[PDB]
Amino acid sequence: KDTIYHAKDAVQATKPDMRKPRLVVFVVGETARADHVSFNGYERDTFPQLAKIDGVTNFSNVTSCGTSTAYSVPCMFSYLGADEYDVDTAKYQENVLDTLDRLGVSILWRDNNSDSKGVMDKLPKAQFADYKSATNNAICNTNPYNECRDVGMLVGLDDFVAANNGKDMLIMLHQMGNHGPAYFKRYDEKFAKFTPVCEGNELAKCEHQSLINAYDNALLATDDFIAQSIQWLQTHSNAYDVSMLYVSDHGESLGENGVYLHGMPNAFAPKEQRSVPAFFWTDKQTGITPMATDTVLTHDAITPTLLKLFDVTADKVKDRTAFIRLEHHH
Ligand SMILES: [Zn+2]
Repeated sequence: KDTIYHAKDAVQATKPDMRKPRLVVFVVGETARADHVSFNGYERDTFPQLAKIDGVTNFSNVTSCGTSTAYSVPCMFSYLGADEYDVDTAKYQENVLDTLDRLGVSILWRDNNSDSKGVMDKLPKAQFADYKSATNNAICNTNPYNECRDVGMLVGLDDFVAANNGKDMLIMLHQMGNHGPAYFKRYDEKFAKFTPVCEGNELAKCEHQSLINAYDNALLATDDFIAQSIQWLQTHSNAYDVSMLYVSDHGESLGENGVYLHGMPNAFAPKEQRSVPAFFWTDKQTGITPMATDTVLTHDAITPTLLKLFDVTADKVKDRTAFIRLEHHH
């Protein structure tokens, strides 16, 4: 059925022929809990590599719109926001990627998780790529599970940049991340830092600490992946204004009250399934300023953040809080 406009008024204020083109990576995370992030108070150093990079802002109060991939991911790109979002018609609404594409931003979505849950469906098929495949993903033979790794989504991104030379570009990288129940499969051996590790599929039967250890090892691999995504962006910082946004789709229960995994209806899902990390990084020269770390934020902040990163105004989100500020220091 027809696309419902939400941002027919949208205007891009500046074009990449008159200022530096902009190149952004949005890491769409998976199953990561805010309270297992070092920066949020967790006693283990689960993000050591991000800790070494200047310009990373950690957001300590971010709540997901839902508890599953199918519910959260479309809402993350929505104009409706969590309070009026309808998962069953999301696919036919104009979303933020539709707006950016029709204003001239080149969109790419690589997926090592599942798929875009309808978000990419109106855009050309070539702009979505399945990186769960060992033909597309060159980093699947580093572990005994033969599991394709998130970092494999960075291979060959330079081909995309070259094919879109001088244009604005937004690249979504959809992580496997911390998906369970088999946390121990989610990371290569170099990240097996917390030990012993639950390597059984029935989580209630593992010793609790061993379950936490596997989960935290998987976060170390995500810390690595985000750090390498920033390092990749940094190779383009002379020609492009580069930024990286990370937000997880939802959190995870880890045995509290005997609850495991996620997906529970929002009305009674525990807070562990809704409190998510978010990080924002930008190069010094972009002029983008992050919001305060402790801003009360939700998935509703993503769409206005993506629009602002490309200098796009849309009436529908004019009052929303974003991850980045409206005011610019000169
Ligand atoms: Zn998920």
